[PDB]
Amino acid sequence: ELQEKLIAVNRVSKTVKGGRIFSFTALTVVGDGNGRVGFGYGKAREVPAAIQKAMEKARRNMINVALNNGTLQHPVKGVHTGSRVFMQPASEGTGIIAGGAMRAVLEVAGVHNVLAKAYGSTNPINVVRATIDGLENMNSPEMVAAKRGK
RNA sequence: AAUUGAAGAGUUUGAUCAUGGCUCAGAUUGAACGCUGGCGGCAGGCCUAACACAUGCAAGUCGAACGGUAACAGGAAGAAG
Ligand SMILES: [Mg+2]
Ligand SMILES: [Mg+2]
Repeated sequence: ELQEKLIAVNRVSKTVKGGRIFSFTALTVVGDGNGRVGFGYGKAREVPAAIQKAMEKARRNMINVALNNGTLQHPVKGVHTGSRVFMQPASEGTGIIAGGAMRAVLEVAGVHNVLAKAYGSTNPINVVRATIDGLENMNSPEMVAAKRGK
Protein backbone atom coordinates (compact mmCIF):
# COMPACT_ATOMS: atom_id res chain seq x y z
CA GLU A 1 0.00 0.00 0.00
CA LEU A 2 2.90 2.32 -0.82
CA GLN A 3 0.57 4.01 -3.35
CA GLU A 4 1.70 7.30 -4.94
CA LYS A 5 0.88 9.55 -7.91
CA LEU A 6 2.21 12.82 -9.31
CA ILE A 7 -0.39 15.39 -10.20
CA ALA A 8 1.33 18.11 -12.18
CA VAL A 9 4.79 18.65 -13.61
CA ASN A 10 5.90 22.01 -14.94
CA ARG A 11 8.62 24.19 -16.45
CA VAL A 12 9.83 27.52 -15.05
CA SER A 13 12.42 30.10 -16.17
CA LYS A 14 14.93 32.07 -14.08
CA THR A 15 16.72 34.51 -16.42
CA VAL A 16 20.35 35.61 -16.05
CA LYS A 17 22.97 37.55 -18.00
CA GLY A 18 23.31 34.62 -20.36
CA GLY A 19 19.66 33.78 -20.91
CA ARG A 20 16.78 31.76 -19.55
CA ILE A 21 17.78 28.93 -17.28
CA PHE A 22 14.84 26.57 -17.08
CA SER A 23 13.91 23.87 -14.60
CA PHE A 24 10.99 21.72 -13.61
CA THR A 25 8.64 21.24 -10.70
CA ALA A 26 6.66 18.25 -9.49
CA LEU A 27 3.50 17.97 -7.43
CA THR A 28 2.90 14.59 -5.79
CA VAL A 29 0.50 12.81 -3.48
CA VAL A 30 1.04 9.68 -1.36
CA GLY A 31 -1.30 7.82 0.96
CA ASP A 32 -1.86 4.38 2.46
CA GLY A 33 -5.48 3.81 1.43
CA ASN A 34 -6.62 4.05 5.03
CA GLY A 35 -6.35 7.70 5.98
CA ARG A 36 -3.03 9.55 6.05
CA VAL A 37 -2.04 11.69 3.06
CA GLY A 38 0.62 14.23 2.24
CA PHE A 39 1.73 16.22 -0.77
CA GLY A 40 5.20 17.32 -1.76
CA TYR A 41 6.49 20.02 -4.06
CA GLY A 42 10.23 19.87 -4.72
CA LYS A 43 11.70 21.31 -7.91
CA ALA A 44 14.85 20.44 -9.88
CA ARG A 45 16.70 21.18 -13.12
CA GLU A 46 15.52 17.91 -14.62
CA VAL A 47 12.19 16.14 -14.42
CA PRO A 48 12.93 12.80 -12.76
CA ALA A 49 14.99 14.61 -10.13
CA ALA A 50 12.04 16.91 -9.54
CA ILE A 51 9.45 14.15 -9.09
CA GLN A 52 11.84 12.08 -7.00
CA LYS A 53 12.61 15.05 -4.78
CA ALA A 54 8.85 15.49 -4.43
CA MET A 55 7.64 11.97 -3.65
CA GLU A 56 10.10 12.26 -0.80
CA LYS A 57 8.78 15.58 0.53
CA ALA A 58 5.35 13.96 0.46
CA ARG A 59 6.47 11.03 2.62
CA ARG A 60 6.82 13.41 5.54
CA ASN A 61 4.46 16.40 5.67
CA MET A 62 1.82 13.66 5.96
CA ILE A 63 -1.40 14.28 7.90
CA ASN A 64 -4.20 11.83 8.76
CA VAL A 65 -7.92 11.98 8.31
CA ALA A 66 -10.78 10.71 10.41
CA LEU A 67 -12.58 8.79 7.67
CA ASN A 68 -15.85 6.95 8.22
CA ASN A 69 -15.88 3.70 6.28
CA GLY A 70 -14.81 4.35 2.68
CA THR A 71 -16.30 7.84 2.82
CA LEU A 72 -16.49 11.13 4.71
CA GLN A 73 -18.75 11.78 7.70
CA HIS A 74 -19.91 15.30 6.81
CA PRO A 75 -19.65 17.37 3.62
CA VAL A 76 -16.53 19.54 3.83
CA LYS A 77 -15.30 22.81 2.37
CA GLY A 78 -11.66 23.71 1.85
CA VAL A 79 -9.84 26.72 0.50
CA HIS A 80 -6.28 27.90 -0.07
CA THR A 81 -5.18 30.88 -2.18
CA GLY A 82 -7.48 30.96 -5.21
CA SER A 83 -8.69 27.40 -5.00
CA ARG A 84 -11.90 26.97 -3.07
CA VAL A 85 -12.97 23.33 -3.06
CA PHE A 86 -15.95 21.28 -1.90
CA MET A 87 -16.65 17.55 -1.46
CA GLN A 88 -19.57 15.46 -0.19
CA PRO A 89 -20.02 12.02 1.46
CA ALA A 90 -22.26 10.53 -1.22
CA SER A 91 -23.82 7.37 0.18
CA GLU A 92 -21.61 5.82 -2.48
CA GLY A 93 -23.49 5.29 -5.69
CA THR A 94 -20.22 4.16 -7.06
CA GLY A 95 -18.52 7.36 -6.05
CA ILE A 96 -15.03 8.79 -6.58
CA ILE A 97 -16.04 11.64 -8.91
CA ALA A 98 -13.78 14.69 -8.85
CA GLY A 99 -11.39 16.60 -11.06
CA GLY A 100 -8.43 14.32 -11.53
CA ALA A 101 -6.09 16.42 -9.40
CA MET A 102 -8.12 16.10 -6.25
CA ARG A 103 -9.28 12.67 -7.33
CA ALA A 104 -5.60 11.99 -6.78
CA VAL A 105 -5.52 12.87 -3.10
CA LEU A 106 -8.94 11.33 -2.51
CA GLU A 107 -8.12 8.06 -4.25
CA VAL A 108 -4.86 7.26 -2.43
CA ALA A 109 -6.00 8.75 0.88
CA GLY A 110 -8.57 5.96 0.98
CA VAL A 111 -11.83 7.81 0.41
CA HIS A 112 -13.76 5.54 -1.94
CA ASN A 113 -16.99 7.22 -2.86
CA VAL A 114 -17.31 10.99 -2.80
CA LEU A 115 -18.44 13.64 -5.22
CA ALA A 116 -16.24 16.72 -5.35
CA LYS A 117 -15.78 19.98 -7.24
CA ALA A 118 -13.18 22.75 -7.30
CA TYR A 119 -13.96 26.46 -7.63
CA GLY A 120 -11.76 29.47 -8.18
CA SER A 121 -8.46 28.67 -9.84
CA THR A 122 -7.83 25.07 -10.86
CA ASN A 123 -4.17 25.73 -9.91
CA PRO A 124 -3.13 22.25 -8.63
CA ILE A 125 -0.53 23.34 -6.07
CA ASN A 126 -3.38 25.11 -4.28
CA VAL A 127 -6.37 22.77 -4.84
CA VAL A 128 -4.54 19.64 -3.84
CA ARG A 129 -3.65 21.39 -0.59
CA ALA A 130 -6.96 23.12 -0.09
CA THR A 131 -8.28 19.57 -0.12
CA ILE A 132 -5.73 18.05 2.27
CA ASP A 133 -6.36 20.92 4.68
CA GLY A 134 -9.96 20.18 3.76
CA LEU A 135 -9.95 16.58 4.95
CA GLU A 136 -7.77 17.66 7.87
CA ASN A 137 -10.09 20.20 9.51
CA MET A 138 -12.84 17.64 9.06
CA ASN A 139 -13.64 16.49 12.57
CA SER A 140 -14.25 13.11 14.16
CA PRO A 141 -17.79 11.69 13.91
CA GLU A 142 -17.96 11.09 17.64
CA MET A 143 -15.02 13.02 19.02
CA VAL A 144 -17.60 15.72 18.45
CA ALA A 145 -19.14 14.08 21.51
CA ALA A 146 -15.67 14.05 23.00
CA LYS A 147 -15.91 17.76 22.22
CA ARG A 148 -19.26 18.08 23.96
CA GLY A 149 -20.27 14.97 25.92
CA LYS A 150 -19.57 17.39 28.75
C1' A B 1 -39.01 -0.24 -5.41
C1' A B 2 -39.95 4.98 -7.52
C1' U B 3 -35.27 12.34 -9.32
C1' U B 4 -29.85 7.97 -4.29
C1' G B 5 -26.13 13.05 -7.77
C1' A B 6 -22.18 17.31 -8.94
C1' A B 7 -14.64 16.15 -12.54
C1' G B 8 -12.06 19.74 -15.78
C1' A B 9 -8.63 21.57 -20.04
C1' G B 10 -6.19 25.40 -23.60
C1' U B 11 -4.76 30.63 -23.81
C1' U B 12 -1.84 37.35 -21.01
C1' U B 13 4.09 36.12 -18.26
C1' G B 14 11.06 34.98 -19.21
C1' A B 15 8.67 32.60 -15.16
C1' U B 16 4.77 33.32 -10.99
C1' C B 17 0.19 33.99 -8.21
C1' A B 18 -4.24 36.66 -8.74
C1' U B 19 -7.82 39.05 -11.54
C1' G B 20 -10.62 38.38 -16.13
C1' G B 21 -12.63 37.54 -20.97
C1' C B 22 -11.94 34.12 -25.16
C1' U B 23 -11.85 28.94 -26.34
C1' C B 24 -12.62 23.26 -25.62
C1' A B 25 -14.39 18.19 -24.00
C1' G B 26 -21.01 16.99 -22.90
C1' A B 27 -25.96 16.59 -23.70
C1' U B 28 -29.91 18.36 -27.18
C1' U B 29 -32.25 19.49 -32.97
C1' G B 30 -38.91 19.37 -36.89
C1' A B 31 -32.31 21.08 -38.99
C1' A B 32 -29.18 22.46 -43.69
C1' C B 33 -24.98 21.61 -46.64
C1' G B 34 -20.27 18.47 -48.40
C1' C B 35 -18.63 13.18 -49.19
C1' U B 36 -20.92 8.52 -48.87
C1' G B 37 -25.01 5.43 -48.82
C1' G B 38 -27.39 -1.84 -47.83
C1' C B 39 -32.28 -3.65 -45.39
C1' G B 40 -36.12 -3.12 -41.63
C1' G B 41 -39.35 -1.25 -37.17
C1' C B 42 -41.36 3.18 -34.80
C1' A B 43 -41.51 8.20 -35.34
C1' G B 44 -40.73 13.27 -37.76
C1' G B 45 -41.41 16.20 -42.16
C1' C B 46 -42.79 24.79 -44.73
C1' C B 47 -39.25 26.58 -38.67
C1' U B 48 -39.48 31.23 -44.21
C1' A B 49 -44.34 34.71 -47.26
C1' A B 50 -51.33 35.01 -41.51
C1' C B 51 -47.52 35.17 -49.56
C1' A B 52 -50.82 33.99 -53.73
C1' C B 53 -53.42 29.87 -55.57
C1' A B 54 -55.09 25.90 -61.37
C1' U B 55 -57.91 21.23 -60.71
C1' G B 56 -60.13 16.88 -57.75
C1' C B 57 -61.68 15.71 -53.23
C1' A B 58 -62.52 17.64 -47.47
C1' A B 59 -70.87 17.40 -45.40
C1' G B 60 -74.43 15.37 -45.85
C1' U B 61 -78.14 12.19 -44.97
C1' C B 62 -83.67 10.60 -44.21
C1' G B 63 -89.26 7.78 -49.17
C1' A B 64 -90.63 4.97 -41.75
C1' A B 65 -92.44 13.68 -42.40
C1' C B 66 -94.32 15.56 -47.49
C1' G B 67 -96.69 16.02 -53.07
C1' G B 68 -94.17 12.80 -55.75
C1' U B 69 -92.29 10.40 -60.76
C1' A B 70 -87.25 11.86 -64.14
C1' A B 71 -83.75 8.26 -64.58
C1' C B 72 -83.59 2.24 -64.29
C1' A B 73 -85.47 -1.99 -62.24
C1' G B 74 -89.01 -5.12 -62.20
C1' G B 75 -93.81 -6.39 -62.28
C1' A B 76 -100.02 -4.88 -64.35
C1' A B 77 -106.21 -4.83 -66.06
C1' G B 78 -104.65 -4.90 -70.75
C1' A B 79 -102.34 -4.21 -75.38
C1' A B 80 -98.32 -8.51 -77.14
C1' G B 81 -92.18 -10.04 -79.04
MG1 LIG C 1 5.32 33.87 -23.96
MG1 LIG D 1 -25.69 11.76 -52.90
